[PDB]
Amino acid sequence: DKICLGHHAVSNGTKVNTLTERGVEVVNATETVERTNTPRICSKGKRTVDLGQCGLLGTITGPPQCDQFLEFSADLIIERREGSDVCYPGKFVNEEALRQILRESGGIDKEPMGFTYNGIRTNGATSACRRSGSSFYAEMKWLLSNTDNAAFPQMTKSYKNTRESPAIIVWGIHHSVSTAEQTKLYGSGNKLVTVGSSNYQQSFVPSPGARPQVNGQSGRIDFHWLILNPNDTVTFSFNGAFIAPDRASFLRGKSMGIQSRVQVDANCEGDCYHSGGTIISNLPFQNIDSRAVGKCPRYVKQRSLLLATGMKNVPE
Amino acid sequence: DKICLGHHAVSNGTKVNTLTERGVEVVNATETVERTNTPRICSKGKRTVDLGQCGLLGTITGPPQCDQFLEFSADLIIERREGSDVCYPGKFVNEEALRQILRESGGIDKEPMGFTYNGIRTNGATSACRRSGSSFYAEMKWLLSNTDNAAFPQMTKSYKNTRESPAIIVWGIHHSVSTAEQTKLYGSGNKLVTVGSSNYQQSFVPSPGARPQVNGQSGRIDFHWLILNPNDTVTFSFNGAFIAPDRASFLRGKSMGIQSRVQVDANCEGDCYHSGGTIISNLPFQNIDSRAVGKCPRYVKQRSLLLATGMKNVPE
Amino acid sequence: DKICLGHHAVSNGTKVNTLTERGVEVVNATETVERTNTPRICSKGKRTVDLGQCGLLGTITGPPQCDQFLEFSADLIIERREGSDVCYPGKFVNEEALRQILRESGGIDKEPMGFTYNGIRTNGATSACRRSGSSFYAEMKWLLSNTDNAAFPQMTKSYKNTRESPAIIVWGIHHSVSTAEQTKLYGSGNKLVTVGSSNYQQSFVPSPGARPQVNGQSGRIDFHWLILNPNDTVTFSFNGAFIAPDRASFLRGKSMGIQSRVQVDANCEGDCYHSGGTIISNLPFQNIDSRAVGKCPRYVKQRSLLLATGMKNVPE
Amino acid sequence: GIFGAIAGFIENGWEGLIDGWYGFRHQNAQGEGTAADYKSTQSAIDQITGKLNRLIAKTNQQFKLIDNEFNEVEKQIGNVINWTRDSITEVWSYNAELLVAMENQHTIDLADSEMDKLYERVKRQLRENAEEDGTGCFEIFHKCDDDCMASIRNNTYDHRKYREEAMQNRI
Amino acid sequence: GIFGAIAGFIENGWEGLIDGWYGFRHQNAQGEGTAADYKSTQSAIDQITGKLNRLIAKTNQQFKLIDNEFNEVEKQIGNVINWTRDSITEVWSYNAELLVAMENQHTIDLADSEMDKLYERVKRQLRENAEEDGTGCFEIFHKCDDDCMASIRNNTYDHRKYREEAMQNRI
Amino acid sequence: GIFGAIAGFIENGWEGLIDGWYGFRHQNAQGEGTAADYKSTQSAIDQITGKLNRLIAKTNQQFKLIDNEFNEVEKQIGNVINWTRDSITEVWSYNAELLVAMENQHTIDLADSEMDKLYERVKRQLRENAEEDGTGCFEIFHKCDDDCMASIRNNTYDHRKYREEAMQNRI
Ligand SMILES: *[C@@H]1O[C@H](CO)[C@@H](O)[C@H](O)[C@H]1NC(C)=O
Ligand SMILES: *[C@@H]1O[C@H](CO)[C@@H](O)[C@H](O)[C@H]1NC(C)=O
Ligand SMILES: *[C@@H]1O[C@H](CO)[C@@H](O)[C@H](O)[C@H]1NC(C)=O
Ligand SMILES: *[C@@H]1O[C@H](CO)[C@@H](O)[C@H](O)[C@H]1NC(C)=O
Ligand SMILES: *[C@@H]1O[C@H](CO)[C@@H](O)[C@H](O)[C@H]1NC(C)=O
Ligand SMILES: *[C@@H]1O[C@H](CO)[C@@H](O)[C@H](O)[C@H]1NC(C)=O
Ligand SMILES: *[C@@H]1O[C@H](CO)[C@@H](O)[C@H](O)[C@H]1NC(C)=O
Ligand SMILES: *[C@@H]1O[C@H](CO)[C@@H](O)[C@H](O)[C@H]1NC(C)=O
Repeated sequence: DKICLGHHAVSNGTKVNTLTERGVEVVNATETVERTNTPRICSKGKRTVDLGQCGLLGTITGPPQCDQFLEFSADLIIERREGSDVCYPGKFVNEEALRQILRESGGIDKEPMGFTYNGIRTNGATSACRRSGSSFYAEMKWLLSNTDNAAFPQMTKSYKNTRESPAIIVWGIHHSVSTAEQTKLYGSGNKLVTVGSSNYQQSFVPSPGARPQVNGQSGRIDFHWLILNPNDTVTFSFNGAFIAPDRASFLRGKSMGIQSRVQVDANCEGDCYHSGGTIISNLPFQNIDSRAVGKCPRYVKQRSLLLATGMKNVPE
Repeated sequence: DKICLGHHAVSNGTKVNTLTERGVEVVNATETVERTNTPRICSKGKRTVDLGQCGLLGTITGPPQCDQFLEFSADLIIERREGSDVCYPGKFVNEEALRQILRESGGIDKEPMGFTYNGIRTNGATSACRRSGSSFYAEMKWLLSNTDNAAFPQMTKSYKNTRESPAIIVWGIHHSVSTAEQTKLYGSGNKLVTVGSSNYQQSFVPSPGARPQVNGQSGRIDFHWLILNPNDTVTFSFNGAFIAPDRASFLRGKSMGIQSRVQVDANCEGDCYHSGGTIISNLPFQNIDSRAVGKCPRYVKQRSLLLATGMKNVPE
Repeated sequence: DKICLGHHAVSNGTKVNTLTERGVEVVNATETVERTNTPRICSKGKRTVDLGQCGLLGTITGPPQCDQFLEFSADLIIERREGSDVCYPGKFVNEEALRQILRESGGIDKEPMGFTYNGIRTNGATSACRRSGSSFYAEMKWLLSNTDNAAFPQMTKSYKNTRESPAIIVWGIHHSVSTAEQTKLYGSGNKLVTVGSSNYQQSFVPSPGARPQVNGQSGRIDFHWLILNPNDTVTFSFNGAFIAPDRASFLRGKSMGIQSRVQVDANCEGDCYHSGGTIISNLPFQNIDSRAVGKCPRYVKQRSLLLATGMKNVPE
Repeated sequence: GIFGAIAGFIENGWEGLIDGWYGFRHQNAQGEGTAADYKSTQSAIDQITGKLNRLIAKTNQQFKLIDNEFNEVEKQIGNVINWTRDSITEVWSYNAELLVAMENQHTIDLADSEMDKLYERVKRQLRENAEEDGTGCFEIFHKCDDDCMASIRNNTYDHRKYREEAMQNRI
Repeated sequence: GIFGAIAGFIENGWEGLIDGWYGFRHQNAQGEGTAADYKSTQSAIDQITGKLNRLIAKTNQQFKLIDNEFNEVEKQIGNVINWTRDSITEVWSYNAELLVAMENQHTIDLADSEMDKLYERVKRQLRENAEEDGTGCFEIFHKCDDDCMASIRNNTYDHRKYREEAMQNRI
Repeated sequence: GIFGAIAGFIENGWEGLIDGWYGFRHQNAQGEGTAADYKSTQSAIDQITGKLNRLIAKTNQQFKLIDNEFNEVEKQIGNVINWTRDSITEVWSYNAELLVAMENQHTIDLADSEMDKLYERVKRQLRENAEEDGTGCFEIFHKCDDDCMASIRNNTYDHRKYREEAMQNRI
């Protein structure tokens, strides 16, 4: 008569790695690295704005793509490859800083600066910016000389920011296809746009010249911007070739901005996003996308790392 | 008769965390994360310079705030919120690189460049920069045309760096409120300032225009700088709108620069600084300020992490 | 009668560190941090290009040093202190970005842009750039006015990238010693060079002025560049002070670029390089050079960390 | 490994046992049988459970874009971002594989520990009314029935009762 | 945990004992008393002391400002700096919380280890002149007076002295 | 340390033994001699060998220049690069020094474990035909010749053959 002690085992162990050996059979194991993507922007419970064809920076200038996004409000902003910041061709100076501000802004709220204008025209359109026919950036104003070749009376305009939040001010500079048509639009002569607001001083001159056509247009508008802090003034000193800000934009709160190519889906909750979807997982690590943003498991190189949840499996 | 073995215990254990359990009672523990700030710049034993109202970059140009700091020498440089780099309003181009150079310089030592001048004025003051009435940047020279509207004779001046250490050269560019008074100060015409060393080339043009008043002044000086290396020349070709360097600055050694809002205290020694004081601690980690500089415990998110220094506490 | 159990030991243990004590004697240990440099560029089995006196950026413009490197092809590119990007003195704007592109390019392959020219000369040489007497950048064109003071007919030229890979476009801007000799070279007047692709808009004006002599020359050319993506055009509108691209450069593949002061050696294989040689080692860490590149052991501060490969050494 | 029990002096384990991790197999008058020790099984499982709650855990620290997949950022800052991200990836890949190996060493050796604690808890019940067979059973040198067996398995067994019987059964 | 002693076969410990960590309680002719084993206590403390000198330690690597609390730096480089600092903070918070848990596991189980080393250290002195009680004392089956007690506590005790006596007292 | 054997109850070891790590020294009729236990030696070495293959290993992650030793990069981005590189250097110096200390603790205590496993494999063969001397030998209370010795060393030894013989030698 005797009594034996023992431990359980199985016919099918899972192999794991240790400090001293590779591929040891243990009874049961569980995976530590997430490999399963879910190919949608799992947006349940969140105020979501999908910009589609509007580019993020269009929200402040107002090209036709962005007419319903001029005063959006969101917890989650989604950028699309098809989006475009622009109707008349051009680009933003210091552009990715502005995007990073806007992505986390929780949306923007516009306020007029109410600039009035004596002695020029205020209303230049273009076929690139089509609404009812030939139009222009909604939040800005193509400031022209009265009549063809007429003088551009050297002007100044100021805007103080009344509000308790900082403001995004943006203006434009027009680069005409030629020195000839720089003259037809804003008269002759060296044309200097200068800009300063207390803790910021800078200045601009157009550069007319030939560039290849984009949206049927060989000219360019480059946009500039500055953050005007509460109770500070900005003065716009200029003599033409100046696209002028109609409205200043203010930030609403906090948000999360992402770039994606998959569909929004309000049936699932997630907080870790990448461009091919959402990483839904309790696991500490992931091997799906190193540029995943939000609240994410850590990206690691390994596709798998099994963590033992049972004893060594020793069969006969 | 028998003999029993046992181990000590207590009525009041400290709870700690392990790889397998949260909150196990152990006999004694000690904390691993520092939470106690000490709200002073504990500066014992160190050559300290508190700049107060002088801005770090003022030490190079010489606004009245910085008159007693033009040739300082220190192990520890302290920057204050009330400090200002400037008397006539303006700014430094590429300014935070210069600050980072100056913070670790162990102080500066000035040397004249002895520029002499034929055919202009040398001595423009202003009500913004007040010593005995209207003055100007101590280390610089407001270079004017002889009389109102007179020509600015297009000049050149060179300075070679005799010394065996590299030099900080700085010049200015004046942006007059209007094109009219750009003319009253430095005559008519396009105003071109260009500057080059042998391994550095760049160039500058003023931009007159209206900007809002700061220290009663609607004009601006922006300053530029380059590090001239031993045995090379820098040449200043210019025709007006030029604030000129009287003296070149040289670096003394090594220092530690911080930004703070608390008081100096020579009664305590420390090496880990932040803006609200000093972190004095042997502990490996701290939860006080993630931007603490010097020689610091590592910042972690957790406010507490107790490390066991005794056995399991098992009472009855 | 009895039986004893025991374990081996030795007269000379190796001291190691543990979680609980410093310097416990163990039987045998092995080193974990690599200290041994090998002072050669271990290049066995790799297509190597040692640029010697040619600077990496010279491969795009073509100064005499770089005549044998205008179309190189490599797995490993080696940069030398004696290298120089330049014959007529000057700079690349945004220069280290271009270097980082070229270092990993696996070499470049040139293609003509075949620009033709009506109404100017095409062929300015100089004493700084000596081949058989006065020459110039091989890949570029000193575009001059017909005769001294003659007009520079304001021109435009375009190049489209036919090809399936992106192209490196490069142009120059000449800064004449004086406005006087700016006129002798390209006639009088404001000189506006403007440049835009579709995905890029920018513009340039020369800045004549005095700077100290380098290679007997007081003038400067600064070079600019843009990446032209497949099936897009770049247009060059200009009226003088313009160094023009003869050929566009294309990237071949992948490479590894390093900077070094030691000799190539095809007798040894390595993948971890620094400027004083090659780190050949299986060890996980190294204490040789924190800026080692390639596939390297991790740099650590400690000079030594011994890992026990045996039991406690207990002698008598 | 390390505590000598599993894959040690108790060569191979029991595909038979399905109610727990550790157990008793007896051979007495009535025959062979098996039954699982819930108390050591629970001490193992809940230690393993502790590990899983520590690692199947959530960062609440948010990271944002500093990069751009559609309009690439300027290449110098682009290369610093990629250089930094790659360095951080190296750290976490190292941490992850070291974490999993470290806890696997501890898990395996923690299960091995929990049975040597089981072995030597009964070797202590049966005083010297038994000896160790060597391969992890106990030679009971006296008679023990299905009620005397569950006497051991639930930690009631008195050894003084059968001390008499056993001392001369062993000679 | 892991070596079976503390919170194992030695149920609960002694708020009484205060000259050390581990100790002997005897009940003999004259009665009860306790006294602490300095040598096992010292090896515990001195191991714990090693850990503290390794961790209560100062980096001599200096870090400087790349940032600015008064005049914010330009926002692109600002966001890269914050992104980098946040990533490093995640590493050190992970390292710290794992370091403390890892060394806490080792501290607790090293203290349990130092008692099983104590236990099976006298069981080796008392040869076969005692047996296991089960709950961490030794039933001495012969006489031991207050000088025979300090005989064990200071590792002099000869067992052949009372071997004669004990062998038949156990029958 | 921690399993009580090396630098414990077997104080000091044998510069003599050179064919292995662990071994038997006997003193019987024919005299003294020594011989090395190949299985425990192999189980130690091969575990240490596992550690070395895990650490003497190559990253395949390539890093490039973001810096410049000949023409220094602009000073702000220069300072961010150096700030970042210094921070990661701190991480790897910490990881390295903790890795080596952690594996040294485990290596040392792994060798000590492999001997307590050796001790108590023999104490279980020799059943009741010997006792523990206290300092790591077995007093064999019966006669054992050079064939009785290699009987133990090869795990053949039956104890019932000398059970009769030991039981009357021990009184
Ligand atoms: C295997 O492990 C996982 C995690 O511990 C658990 O969810 C699952 O139920 C386990 N299965 C068994 C049979 O133990
Ligand atoms: C702004 O200006 C008004 C003065 O009319 C004042 O009431 C307010 O406190 C100022 N400060 C801020 C931060 O708005
Ligand atoms: C508790 O631990 C700390 C740090 O190890 C020590 O200074 C203190 O003396 C300890 N107290 C006791 C009672 O052990
Ligand atoms: C600098 O200039 C002088 C020339 O007279 C010379 O003595 C010195 O060696 C030069 N070189 C350096 C590195 O200072
Ligand atoms: C480029 O243009 C040609 C048009 O002739 C077209 O065939 C080709 O697919 C385009 N795309 C690329 C990537 O070359
Ligand atoms: C940085 O890495 C991404 C992928 O993570 C790659 O697409 C990108 O091209 C890299 N940066 C540059 C400048 O190429
Ligand atoms: C970076 O973090 C600090 C606080 O740590 C914050 O004040 C600052 O605004 C952040 N940077 C930006 C660009 O917002
Ligand atoms: C950055 O570190 C490198 C190498 O450690 C050093 O040579 C360089 O001087 C440092 N940065 C600056 C701006 O000097």
